[PDB]
Amino acid sequence: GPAAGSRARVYAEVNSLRSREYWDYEAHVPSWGNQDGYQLVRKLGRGKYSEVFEAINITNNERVVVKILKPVKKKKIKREVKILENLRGGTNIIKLIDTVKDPVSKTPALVFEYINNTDFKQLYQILTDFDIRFYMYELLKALDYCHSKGIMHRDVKPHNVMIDHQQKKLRLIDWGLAEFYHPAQEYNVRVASRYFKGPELLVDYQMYDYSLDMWSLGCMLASMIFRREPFFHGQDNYDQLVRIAKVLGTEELYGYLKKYHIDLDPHFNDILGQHSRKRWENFIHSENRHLVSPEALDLLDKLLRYDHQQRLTAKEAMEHPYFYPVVKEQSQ
Ligand SMILES: O=C(O)c1ccc(-c2oc3c(Cl)cc(Cl)cc3c(=O)c2O)cc1
Ligand SMILES: [Cl-]
Repeated sequence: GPAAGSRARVYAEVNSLRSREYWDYEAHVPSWGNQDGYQLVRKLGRGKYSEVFEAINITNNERVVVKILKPVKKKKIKREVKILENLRGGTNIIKLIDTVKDPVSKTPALVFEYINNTDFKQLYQILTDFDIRFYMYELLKALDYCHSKGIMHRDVKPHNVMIDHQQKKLRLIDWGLAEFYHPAQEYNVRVASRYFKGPELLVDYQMYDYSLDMWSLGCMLASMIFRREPFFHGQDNYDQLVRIAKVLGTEELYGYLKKYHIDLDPHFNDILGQHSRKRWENFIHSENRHLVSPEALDLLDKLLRYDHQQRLTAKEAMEHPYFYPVVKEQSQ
């Protein structure tokens, strides 16, 4: 028969308890300012397709960033704008400053606060053990906030995490794939980026929830402490599940598919093979031994689980002993 149902363990019904206007993004009507108010200064690298520029707000001469919206459905523009406005002021969420259009092209664009980011590739090579705990904790604050606001990010990855390393400031960006969580709703599995896709996406299980972002977060933790980046390096969506199964084990994969009555694409049986669940200690060697603590492995083991419902929530993750060194006492 069909796949078994599933529900988020936390924040499941929060959107139904809010006004419909909160989550009914198709009824949202943005106000499009004049993009001429922001003089572009330099282009900022965001892939071969997305066009993002640093600019100056000539009204107050403040640094901003302008993201020209790729030709996509207006429905998806409204979704991203509504989600950004619902999340504005949240901890470590990128602040949407303005929604503008170019007077000539009429192309919609988003204006964000500027953060003096350093690209993760060079940053990951110099992060200390404390840096990893600190920035993972700051990222967890953003994920717990947006989940508590009934929103899945669905594209968590190092490229979408701006870090001002000198100011110790972090922002979660790129909410163009984010969605509102509603219990029993089936979602598109063609989300996130290959290396950070959870097993539910790869096996085409559509009734997923906030725990998808927690798998992606676990992949980032694994690449930071083990220094293998990305940690699961699939050549495509099919091979990506094999890379996961070579670590978590194939028998545990089949146990997950049986629990939720998930039909496996038979092509996976051509490439999966049989693999035991590996101990996380097997990935330690001289180049990463200084970053792989007992609590780091215990947290990673509780994040990188096939069963999305058994993964730690963002809040449970924040309460894990791994973050004890960075849990600050209440101010004032
Ligand atoms: O799509 C989005 O939601 C989105 C949001 C923000 C940014 C964004 O990128 C930056 C980059 Cl790539 C480099 C630098 Cl040096 C600074 C910034 C920055 O300040 C900034 O806000 C990019 C995309
Ligand atoms: Cl606005």
